[PDB]
Amino acid sequence: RLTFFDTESVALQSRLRYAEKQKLFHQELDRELAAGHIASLVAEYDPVATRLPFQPMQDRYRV
Amino acid sequence: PFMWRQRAYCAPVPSAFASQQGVRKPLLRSNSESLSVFSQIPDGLLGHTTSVTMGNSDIFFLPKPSNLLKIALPAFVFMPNLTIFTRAFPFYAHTS
Amino acid sequence: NAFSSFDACRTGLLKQQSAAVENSLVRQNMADVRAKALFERRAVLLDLVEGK
Amino acid sequence: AASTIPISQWPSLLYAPPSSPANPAVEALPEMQFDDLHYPRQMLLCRGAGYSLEQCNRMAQPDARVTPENPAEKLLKEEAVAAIACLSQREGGKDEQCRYYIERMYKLANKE
Repeated sequence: RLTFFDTESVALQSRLRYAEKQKLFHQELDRELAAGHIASLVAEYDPVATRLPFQPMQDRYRV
Repeated sequence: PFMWRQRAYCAPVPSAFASQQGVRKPLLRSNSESLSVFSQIPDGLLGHTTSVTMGNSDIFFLPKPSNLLKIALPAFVFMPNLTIFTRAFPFYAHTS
Repeated sequence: NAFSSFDACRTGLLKQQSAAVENSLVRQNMADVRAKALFERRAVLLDLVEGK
Repeated sequence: AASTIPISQWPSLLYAPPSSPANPAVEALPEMQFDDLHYPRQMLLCRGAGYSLEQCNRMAQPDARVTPENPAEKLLKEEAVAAIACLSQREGGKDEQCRYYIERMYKLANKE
């Protein structure tokens, strides 16, 4: 049967590769959206608050 | 990508804000992955589950004692006789 | 025609960042100086306080 | 007769509202606009060009990307001016004193 009477295996392999591409696309997209959500916090981020009173600001915190 | 504090479904999971954890698992994940089935779970045995088949269980056996009976019984007609008046069948089938 | 608007918005954002840093530094320093003065005022008032 | 509109139907209610004696232009409801970012964007662009606050405030102009003007104000000009004259004379058209002009305007605008 498998040697002479099957196309379902090939069709399913093709469909599963398609599914893999779809899965990874959706994954990357969701990751991108979450990264943009986190990027929306860079405006709220204030690197001056890391300064200690009567001390200079550090370039480590992206002046 | 427009209303971040109002769209929580498209936002990262609370494990992403925590800044602490061969190949590692990814650090950033969204809640929108909840709308996909095979995001986290694997696709193993995806196309082989509709192939596990099970047969029916009906037995077509019934003893037919006619010695108990001495009368005929009615019987349905299942289809119209096309071997007779074949040419006229569309023309008389609607009558009675 | 597009690069002009892009560069303009870009430099605007940079100026915003610079101004924000400067203003935050100034505000922080003013607040810290005020707090220090309040601390010394508290110190002198605790030197003047009376009771047991 | 007037049945409740559930919350899922409100987006359709905003752009296809029910009938009133004073309806809006449903065909123009997607064209109503008023930018709250107009002047901030203008200021940002000018400060990036290199101007000072006074120069930016002198160069500032109000948004042209707003809701379009009613064409009736340009097409029915004389009729509207006459109606307003009648209203100013007859106390807002009390007891049907500007019905002449209002009916002429209505016919001109509606055409059966």
